[PDB]
Amino acid sequence: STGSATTTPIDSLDDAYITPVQIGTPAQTLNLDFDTGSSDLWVFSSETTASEVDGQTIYTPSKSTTAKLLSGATWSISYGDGSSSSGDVYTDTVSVGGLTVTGQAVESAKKVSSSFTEDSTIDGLLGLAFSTLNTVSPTQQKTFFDNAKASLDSPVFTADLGYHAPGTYNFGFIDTTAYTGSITYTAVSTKQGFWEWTSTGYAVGSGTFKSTSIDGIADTGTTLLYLPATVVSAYWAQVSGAKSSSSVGGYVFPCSATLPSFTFGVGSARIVIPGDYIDFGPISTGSSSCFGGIQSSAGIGINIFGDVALKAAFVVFNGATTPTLGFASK
Repeated sequence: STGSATTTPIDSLDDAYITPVQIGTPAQTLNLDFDTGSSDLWVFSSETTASEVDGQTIYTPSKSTTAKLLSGATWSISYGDGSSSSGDVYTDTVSVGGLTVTGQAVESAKKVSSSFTEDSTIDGLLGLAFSTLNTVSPTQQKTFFDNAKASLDSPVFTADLGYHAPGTYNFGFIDTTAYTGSITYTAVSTKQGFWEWTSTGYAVGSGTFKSTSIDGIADTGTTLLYLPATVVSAYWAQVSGAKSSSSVGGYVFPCSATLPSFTFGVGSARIVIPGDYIDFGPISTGSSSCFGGIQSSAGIGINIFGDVALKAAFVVFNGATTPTLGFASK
């Protein structure tokens, strides 16, 4: 089997991407944030505290003929941005882009933190990291990808995020029309439960390439590119008037600037992030200070190749018995 679904930015800055997911019988369509940095499929639901719901579409298990309470199971998750959610669990039929899994754990939120309530466009998360990070207790549950894998034509999924435009998630096949040149594959460590890999270095604009190992995760659920402070200082030193602002919470630059590109290595290959991708616009409405898309990973404890980096590439998440990542230009 295969599946193919379009993913759409939630706003004009590509702060996140939503993908429609069918849950239950008859289908309830929810728009979920597909997150390669986490392993829980959780939704806004009929069980969510009413004061914590503000415009989201909810899953109502009582209306699904295929829903079953996973008796005694609970979940609770905390993300890198300080957000959180928790609740109980149902099993139900879940379909993404025509690919169906029966008996998927659907984690129904009883509580969500303020950032989820305030984002009316995200109805929940669909985790695509390794199932070893799933938070269901006392019986850990499998991701949608892990449950689908055996049925797929090839044990892979691909992320093809758009810059200020829709893109695609495919399951079970690699669309050879979606990228240019060849795919370069690179080794993955699953020791922390992430799609963790080692970039071979970077360049700033037209500058020389610096060969240096940068361990990090491929994370579709993180907006920005978070890299070591050395690398990030080298990038922003090329933008007149750019600075790190403790008040704002990262590097800002004058909105009059033209930003340089940023190149990262994948083995002997190179992915170029255009400068425009690194512009996250005014820090507040009307400000002439703009927020940068490349930020320091210092204090976060891991480098993160988030959407700013991934949307420059066609990315293959190869879940064969030895997992690998693939990157192509597009």
